[PDB]
Amino acid sequence: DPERPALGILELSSYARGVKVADAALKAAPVKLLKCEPVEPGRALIMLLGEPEDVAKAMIAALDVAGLGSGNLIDYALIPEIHPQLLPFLKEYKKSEPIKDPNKAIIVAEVSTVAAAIEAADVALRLANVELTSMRLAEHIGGRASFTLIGDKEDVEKAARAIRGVAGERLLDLEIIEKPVEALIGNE
Amino acid sequence: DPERPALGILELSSYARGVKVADAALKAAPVKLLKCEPVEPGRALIMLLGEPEDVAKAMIAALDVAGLGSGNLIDYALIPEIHPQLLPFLKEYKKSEPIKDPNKAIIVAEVSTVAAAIEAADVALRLANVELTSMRLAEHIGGRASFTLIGDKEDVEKAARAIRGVAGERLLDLEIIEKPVEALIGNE
Amino acid sequence: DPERPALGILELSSYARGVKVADAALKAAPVKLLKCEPVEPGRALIMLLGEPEDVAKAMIAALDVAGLGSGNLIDYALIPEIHPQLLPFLKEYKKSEPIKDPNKAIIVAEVSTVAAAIEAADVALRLANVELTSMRLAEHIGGRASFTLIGDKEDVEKAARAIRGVAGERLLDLEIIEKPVEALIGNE
Amino acid sequence: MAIIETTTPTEEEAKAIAKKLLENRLIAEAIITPALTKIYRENGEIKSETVTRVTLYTEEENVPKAVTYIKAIHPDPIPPIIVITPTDANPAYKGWVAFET
Amino acid sequence: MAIIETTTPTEEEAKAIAKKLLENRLIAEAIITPALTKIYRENGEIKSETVTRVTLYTEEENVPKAVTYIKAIHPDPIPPIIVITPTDANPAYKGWVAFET
Amino acid sequence: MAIIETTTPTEEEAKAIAKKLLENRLIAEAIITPALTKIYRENGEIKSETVTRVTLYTEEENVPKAVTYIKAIHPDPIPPIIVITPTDANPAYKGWVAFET
Amino acid sequence: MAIIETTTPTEEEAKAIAKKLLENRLIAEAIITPALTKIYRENGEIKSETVTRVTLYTEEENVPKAVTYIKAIHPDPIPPIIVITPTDANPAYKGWVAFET
Amino acid sequence: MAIIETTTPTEEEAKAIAKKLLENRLIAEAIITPALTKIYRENGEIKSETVTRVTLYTEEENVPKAVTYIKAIHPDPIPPIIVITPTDANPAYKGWVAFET
Amino acid sequence: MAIIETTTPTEEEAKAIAKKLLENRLIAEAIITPALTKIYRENGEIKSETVTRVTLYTEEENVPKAVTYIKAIHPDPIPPIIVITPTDANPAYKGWVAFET
Amino acid sequence: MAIIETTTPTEEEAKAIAKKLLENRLIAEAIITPALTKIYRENGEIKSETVTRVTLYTEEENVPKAVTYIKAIHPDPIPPIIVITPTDANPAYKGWVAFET
Amino acid sequence: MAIIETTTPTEEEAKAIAKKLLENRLIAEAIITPALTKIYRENGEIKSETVTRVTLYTEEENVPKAVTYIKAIHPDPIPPIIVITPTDANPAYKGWVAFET
Amino acid sequence: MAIIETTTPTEEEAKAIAKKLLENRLIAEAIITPALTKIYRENGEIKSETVTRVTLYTEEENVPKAVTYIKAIHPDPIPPIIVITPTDANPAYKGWVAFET
Repeated sequence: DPERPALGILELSSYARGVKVADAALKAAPVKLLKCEPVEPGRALIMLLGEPEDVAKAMIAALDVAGLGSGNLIDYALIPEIHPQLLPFLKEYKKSEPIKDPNKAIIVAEVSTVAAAIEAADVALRLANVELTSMRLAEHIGGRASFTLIGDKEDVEKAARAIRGVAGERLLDLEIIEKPVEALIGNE
Repeated sequence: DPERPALGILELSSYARGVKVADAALKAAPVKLLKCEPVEPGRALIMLLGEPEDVAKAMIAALDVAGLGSGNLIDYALIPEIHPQLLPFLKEYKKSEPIKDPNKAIIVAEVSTVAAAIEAADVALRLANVELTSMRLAEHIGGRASFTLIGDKEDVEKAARAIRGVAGERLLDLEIIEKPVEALIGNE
Repeated sequence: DPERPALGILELSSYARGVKVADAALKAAPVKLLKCEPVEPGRALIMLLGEPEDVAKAMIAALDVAGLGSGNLIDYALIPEIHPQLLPFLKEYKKSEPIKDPNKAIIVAEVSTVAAAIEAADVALRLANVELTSMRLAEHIGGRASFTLIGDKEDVEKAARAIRGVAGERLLDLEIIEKPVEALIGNE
Repeated sequence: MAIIETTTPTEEEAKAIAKKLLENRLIAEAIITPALTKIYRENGEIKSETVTRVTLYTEEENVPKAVTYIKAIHPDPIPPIIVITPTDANPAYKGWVAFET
Repeated sequence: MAIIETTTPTEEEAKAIAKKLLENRLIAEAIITPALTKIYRENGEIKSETVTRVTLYTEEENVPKAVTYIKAIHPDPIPPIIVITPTDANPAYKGWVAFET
Repeated sequence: MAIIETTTPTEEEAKAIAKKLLENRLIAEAIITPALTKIYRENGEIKSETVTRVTLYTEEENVPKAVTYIKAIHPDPIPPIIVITPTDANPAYKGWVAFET
Repeated sequence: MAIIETTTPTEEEAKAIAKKLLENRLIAEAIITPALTKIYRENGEIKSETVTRVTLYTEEENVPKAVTYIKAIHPDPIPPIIVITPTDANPAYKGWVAFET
Repeated sequence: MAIIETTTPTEEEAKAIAKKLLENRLIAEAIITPALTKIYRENGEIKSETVTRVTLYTEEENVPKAVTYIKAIHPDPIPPIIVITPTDANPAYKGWVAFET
Repeated sequence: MAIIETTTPTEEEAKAIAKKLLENRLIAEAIITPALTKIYRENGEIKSETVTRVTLYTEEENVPKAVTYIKAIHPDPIPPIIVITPTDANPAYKGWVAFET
Repeated sequence: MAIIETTTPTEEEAKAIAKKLLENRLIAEAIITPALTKIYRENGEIKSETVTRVTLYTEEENVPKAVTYIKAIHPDPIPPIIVITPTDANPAYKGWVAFET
Repeated sequence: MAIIETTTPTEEEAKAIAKKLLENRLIAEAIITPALTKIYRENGEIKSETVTRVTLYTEEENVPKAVTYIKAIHPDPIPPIIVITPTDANPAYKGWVAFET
Repeated sequence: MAIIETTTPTEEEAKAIAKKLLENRLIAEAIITPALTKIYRENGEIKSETVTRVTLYTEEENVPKAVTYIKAIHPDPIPPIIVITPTDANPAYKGWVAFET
């Protein structure tokens, strides 16, 4: 896979439908399936990686069989180049190393779908000298998502404006904090 | 218990109501309780086994105290003879032995209540030379259920028609796949 | 902490909002945070302990920043003195020692919010020579709660009347059982 | 599902209609009962005979279909057909009536 | 239309009720089946007899009317009457049941 | 109230189910009719037998109850149960079916 | 819940009404305050006395009940009763007022 | 009806306001309670005094009227007036408060 | 606005709660009245004491806030708090209660 | 977001307007295309020239703002401004147009 | 108002259509841009040319009119016409497009 | 239908994207225009380049599809895509855009 592998995300309202989509996509191209599992509140989440063209053909077949426009599909996404920092949190939740600088600022982001979350986080990390800290995906929270980042106040505000611009109506709540306490560092 | 023990299933909207039902049933007959626990999204699931007549009297008391017709009860079921293949998955999720034949077909079934799922699966295994592979019960999925089976295309279609006939309106989605990939075998 | 530490409970509709509330509260007073996590169906649950005045100031800041009256807050509570029996179940679910007396009675209580549950349980244990047995908190049940107690019939009825009086409209179902079976003892 | 109710004036003819109905995958089961006395006025006079009564099972989609075929096949020009829909049914026989068709 | 279901303890009495019912233009057709065993508890003891079962046809307006007459005429003090309404019916027999009344 | 409809392959077994059903205060009355021919395809071949048909009465609250017991007791693994609700009934038998249960 | 407000012309009589009210499980708590001066016109002349004021607690279902009993028991022919309903109350005392009744 | 709640810094002044209020047929009854300690910040310093609290009765039409007069008469520039409406009242005192005005 | 009503078993403790409440800009005014006799059943026996009653003022937004603090501070485990909302109030004191907080 | 469309009679002037527009953080990007022939009637006579066409990007909140500035700055008394709102846009450029302003 | 979008294979022909369109008071302004490469499959083979693109302004009532004339005049049998309606426009150019027609 | 709008920093790369897009039956037509100057702030400094602008046609069902492919193929990490839906279109080109895909 490329050093920033293309990532295909689709969330469906049916499990069997996700099954057919995975089957047809793996017919179409020799991509690598990362995960196909039922996800809260009963949705089906499909994750896959590969070359940009193989990913493209996988989506060809996937949307061809998905019955697009019939309401069974809710959201979808793709990214060509995943920022290297994302990859460690992509496979499993790897709690980042303890905070080294005490005067950093911090934000928390909340969205409604996993695709908006991952896209916005990728663009935000493309922006600034900001560090991701945590992120959760659609499990036990009925298909929502959230993630957090830290940095310096000015680039924090820049990132917040970029984040609202990316999210639009899908944004639920975005926030900023200037000086977090020691009692939450690592205890988030 | 008989080699195919009778199984009583009831799902209730209250936990205390399930408690009274279990108490009264165990007054009525000396049946063996398999499980009484709160189940997602807060329902109460009661499982019990015994002789057909003891099971019958247990249901006598259970529906007598359940306040039938008042809306507290949603669904119920029973089966006289549970197919022997069901029993290993009944107690705990025992992942079946790895797939031996590569050219098999496969289906996935989705329902809304556990009773319809278990009844339909039992009848389907009564039908054909088909093999069950997986099944999930109402936990973390808000009271839904699903299960899968494999076999040969013609008996697969026969089973699918039988399955729609059994399920009726409670059926959500039923599907068929002819040639699954190696990358999903065991990785379902 | 006092032998019956003061306990602050707040449930919010947003996760980031809970984050700000925890940050501001820990600014206000040096209380000890017990838990801050997203809870089903996506709510944020904040738990903290400390001296009564430190707890008071923590709530000062918390409700100051919570945007009270705007609908983001659903319920809140506090207790000055937690009955000593509650504390073992407070940290983790410690299944109580096996039942010693066979002729006890039992009740089950169901509520809609964690605060009403904990308050009612504390008052009930303040009442009688009754023993708590189990309790669940808002996880996988969409923010509901339930708990159980055992005792003798007369004080059982006294406790039930006290429980309805405390709960009011938030009560969902309350019940009583006189002679439970052996097949449920420990198998609840 | 539904129920089809019919009568024929002789047992053999009822058997023939049931046989032809079954041969075309139109039905799952057939029910016959003989020794039926038919009393009616005819030009103002009382009558009495001995016929057979026939009951049928099928699912709700195939009811018009069996009705059509029975109209097409029944000997008498004006043939008895009565339709009944059960209020409830066990899932096992819903599956089994789907089975045998 | 609707269906009336009834039983009598002897065949002759059932014939008599059917005859009197027909004489007054209350009905179009009558249906009888004999050899019916009746099992029930009586002071706590099991019983068994042999009676006949009687089925009826009429249109929906005349159902209360036949019910009233059957109450008025049936021998036993507490008489069996069951009412059933067919879901669908062929236009030909709707016309024919209108016909014979 | 409602109606329960069932069949058994031999008369004696039908009697046994009716007897056990009555012993537990689940019902008020039982109805049996023998000499029933059953024609169906089996592996693609026509069949014919002789069985009995059984009809039942109860009130609307006890219908699921009798259904449950019949499931629990009936010999064949996949047992015939059909449910019917009368449109109208005389008050006297509503009282009497309440009576005998 | 609600609040009952009343006065009596002497302390002992107020104690007696409170005692009789408590004896019959009608209430949870009683509140009395003495040294109350009552100024009013009487035939056009100013007056002044010394009486006691009495406050009460109960839940909303028992308010008419205590009102009825107080009417039945209070000495003066035209007795002071005032009703007040708290806007909010802590769950602990809702439980406790349920407790002591 | 309604309730008027007020305080004055000395007993005699409260008596004077009550007297002038009664002289003009504005009210039926007056209620006073002395020995009230008033604690508040003043330029950032705690204070404590001893005053009297005064409660009033009237019917709902005369409430604005008494409010107006109390504004017109009370000594302090910014005077305490609180309004309360009882939820329920006995018909006898509704009649009696109508009586004395 | 609203009204907060509370009692304490000794005067000094009531003063302490009022003082701590005022120190944190939670309130504008505090009201205390002593010499309150408390009669209740305890294990079935009558009791009588002498306590103080405390009344409070604030605006409608700060009522939950004072309730929370009073819960946090009051000595007895199960503390008296009653809430009352005046129907009407003069604009001058609405301004003044806004003033002193 | 939205689109702003404008023309100027010479390339250099278009560059000047774009430069001044960018200097004040009013916009993210500017688009120019030269060699535009303008044909129109003037006192009834046909004309033809060579001008440049200018396209703009911004978000929906800043559209009136750029419109105002362009009115304030454009040389010709009656200046070309056309507004267009894209139906859909990729999230990446929504972020990027937010970026560069 | 609205926008008309069109292309022609040579600049001179586009000028001719614009000229004839202007001569008949059908329009207020015309917009042309040359050097347009057209890539398409033809019998399955890729192509590339150089053409010009033409944009138009008018008010909403005259759009069908210009469409009709362009159909009537354009050289190629199947001619490019695209219609666009601006969301908002300045009052000054609404007046000016009314002006020049 | 809809419109896709995009830019690339060199003509050859735009040709390559258009070619790959056409090879996969994703589109009917492609539109390119060169000589585009891009002015923006970079670390606070003004810039200017020369790029090409690319316009696209397709029907409303295939818009997300072309968007996805363009994301997958475009060289720059953050690529220009703008979407526009024509208000009206002639039936002939609706047919023709259906044609060439």
